[PDB]
Amino acid sequence: VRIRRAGLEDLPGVARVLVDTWRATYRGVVPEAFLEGLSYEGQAERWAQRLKTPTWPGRLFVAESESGEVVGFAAFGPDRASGFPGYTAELWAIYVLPTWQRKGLGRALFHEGARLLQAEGYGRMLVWVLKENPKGRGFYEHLGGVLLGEREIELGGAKLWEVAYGFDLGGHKW
Repeated sequence: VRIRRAGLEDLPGVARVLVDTWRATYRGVVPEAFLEGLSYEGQAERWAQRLKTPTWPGRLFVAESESGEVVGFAAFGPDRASGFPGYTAELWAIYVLPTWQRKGLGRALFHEGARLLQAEGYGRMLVWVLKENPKGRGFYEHLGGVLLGEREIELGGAKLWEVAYGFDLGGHKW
């Protein structure tokens, strides 16, 4: 496929990948009410307003099938509030459609977004992952992202623990 940045016309598609991949991944880990509480439209909105904001450093990428379907998705940007000095930007989200997993699209999406952040000259990057997600965690280790620490969060009222993986975005060659 082709990994590319995305505009507003991509959002709807990005939305389906988010919700569909969320539901198919966190079910049994995140309360069903939450997942069933996810929305295609509202989600599109979420990424909608943010795209339309000159002051927003966010960078969105999108995997595109030969058909032209948005199947992959990743968003990068300035570390929100991680709290790990040296780590300037973080990978906010990244999801590949279940039927498109184990195809490379995840590292594809990953590199593109890192290089961009690398080019824009960012120090280091970090991604917050869930622990009851040995799959995801496995991924970022295939990439080298070393462990920083954990964190208690809350989804659908559930208390989940996240874990961060740091990536030298500087001199490192991506």
